[PDB]
Amino acid sequence: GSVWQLISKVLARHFSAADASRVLEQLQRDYERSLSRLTLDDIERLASRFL
Amino acid sequence: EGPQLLLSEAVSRAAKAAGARPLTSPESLSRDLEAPEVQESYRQQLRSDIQKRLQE
Ligand SMILES: C[C@H](CCC(=O)NCCC[N+](C)(C)CCCS(=O)(=O)[O-])[C@H]1CC[C@H]2[C@@H]3[C@H](O)C[C@@H]4C[C@H](O)CC[C@]4(C)[C@H]3C[C@H](O)[C@]12C
Repeated sequence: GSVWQLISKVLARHFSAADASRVLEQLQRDYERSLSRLTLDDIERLASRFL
Repeated sequence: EGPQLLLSEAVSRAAKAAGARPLTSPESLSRDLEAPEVQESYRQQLRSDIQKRLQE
């Protein structure tokens, strides 16, 4: 099971079928690009933010 | 900027890029995205993926 599946159930309550699918695909693409850009610098900065 | 820590903002940005407008309202969509199960699953996915890329 996954976050993508839970998000899709939410999207099916608020978007047309076609739009829900487009939004999920766009979300997965944005997410994976964001992970790709991640550097050691960014991870270090993250740790300083919370704890 | 960076990976979006708030799922509600991630979905908002995605929808805007996709040109999708909600059947309901952005406020109703965001309320549902804040459900504890949904936010927690997102947090766990994020933690797993960051650790894995760190594994190089
Ligand atoms: C992954 C790092 C922790 C690093 C760590 O502790 N482990 C790395 C080990 C590296 N090594 C020692 C193996 C290198 C070996 C080289 S050696 O010198 O040993 O030769 C931690 C530090 C801060 C953490 C984030 C923040 O909290 C905010 C947020 C909280 C949510 O809840 C979950 C998501 C998120 C984004 C967290 C994700 C992740 O959890 C982070 C990035």
